[PDB]
Amino acid sequence: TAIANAAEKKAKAIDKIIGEWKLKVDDLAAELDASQKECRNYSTELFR
Amino acid sequence: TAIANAAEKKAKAIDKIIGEWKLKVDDLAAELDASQKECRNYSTELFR
Repeated sequence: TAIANAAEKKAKAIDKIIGEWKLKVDDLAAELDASQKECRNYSTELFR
Repeated sequence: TAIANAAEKKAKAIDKIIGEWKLKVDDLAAELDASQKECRNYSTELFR
């Protein structure tokens, strides 16, 4: 029983921290394809 | 011994599933600043 009470108290705590890094990946995805646009939009000019 | 082995099977999962993010941010961070670096080094050559 003691391993179970040691489990769920740190378990059911840590899911609330999980939701932040779900958002942070959803955050830092946006700067990627921004730069991926900001990359090729310059090369399509600089080659031109 | 049902619940105790059932608890850790969830508990060991979220122990690694945050690590499945805690590479993914640092992978995307190492991808971004590397990809933004070539994004700038073009953009100098537009100017000159």
